[PDB]
Amino acid sequence: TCPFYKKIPGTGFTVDAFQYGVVEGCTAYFLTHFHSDHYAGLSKHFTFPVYCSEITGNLLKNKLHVQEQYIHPLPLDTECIVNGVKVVLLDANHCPGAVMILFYLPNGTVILHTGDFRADPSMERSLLADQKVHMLYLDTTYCSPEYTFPSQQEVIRFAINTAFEAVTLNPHALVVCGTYSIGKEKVFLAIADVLGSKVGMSQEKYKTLQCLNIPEINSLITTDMCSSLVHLLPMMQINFKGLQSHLKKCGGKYNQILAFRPTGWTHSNKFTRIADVIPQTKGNISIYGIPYSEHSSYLEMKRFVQWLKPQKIIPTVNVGTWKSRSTMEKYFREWKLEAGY
Ligand SMILES: CCc1ccc(C(=O)NCc2cnn(C)c2)s1
Ligand code: NI
Repeated sequence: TCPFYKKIPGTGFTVDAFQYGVVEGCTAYFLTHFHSDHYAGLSKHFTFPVYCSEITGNLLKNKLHVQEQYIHPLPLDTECIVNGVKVVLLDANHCPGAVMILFYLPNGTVILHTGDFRADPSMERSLLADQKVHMLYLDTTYCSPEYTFPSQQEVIRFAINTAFEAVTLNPHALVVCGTYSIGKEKVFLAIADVLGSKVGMSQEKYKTLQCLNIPEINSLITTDMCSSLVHLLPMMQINFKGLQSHLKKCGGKYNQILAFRPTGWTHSNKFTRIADVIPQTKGNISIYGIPYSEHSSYLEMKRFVQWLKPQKIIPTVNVGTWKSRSTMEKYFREWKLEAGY
């Protein structure tokens, strides 16, 4: 059963609704981005039209093996007609190929679905500035004031400086970065750049990165592990056991590992500043957890919503508990009363 918050009223459209079988009345299935909770249910045997970005479409074709005839890529920032309804895709500032969708209903209603997003003031000068939005389907992942984290720029600065210092002190140190999905590519690309190395990785991850339209990508990544001093591994292997085991496989080339685990928010953020972050260490292995977020902080979310002034908000995350729903509704009312809409 498809839940109400994945349906677009007055249309034959659903958003990120691939795990409910054939949805009654659905003429087009939109996919905001290539993350498993959102594409859950898509496969090579899917036979309905899928609307998405060019990058998302590359991944559907190459990773999930969806047939080309059912993939409908749309350009960003461009008015398009889909089954008689005007739509626009906007960059979501999430992972590569992630979009927000503007729907212009035949009756005059305007709906924005953010997908997953990290709100930014640059969105206030997109095609959103042009008109009123009546309903907002909002990524509420971190909709509570305790959720603070630094900018992506500050986090990258910390990681670059940390890696460069360690490897300059010890040329036989290896840097390892964890991953379990697309997104957060800047972490490992920025580190490899400062160290004058390509990033080494599995054939499967290399394949995924080749779908993302990153400029000069052939210059930045490789499957030849031996030529590389920045390696990518599955997030599950970023622990003392997993990393000891990996060091053994490198054949006495290295005698130290420095590893990074990009997480979302962690309770550590309430106490410590990014400058003061320290690793967990065991012998010749150190592990840094760094708060690189691709979702809005509470303050970023509040600013976007108070700017947009929607008439109704429909949360799409943390909808499963009454306590969550009650908390989110209280903040929406606070924001409205403070700003005056
Ligand atoms: C509470 C959230 C809303 C959903 C749609 C709204 C709206 O007013 N749309 C324009 C419009 C005017 N007349 N008709 C029929 C639609 S308000
Ligand atoms: Ni996501």
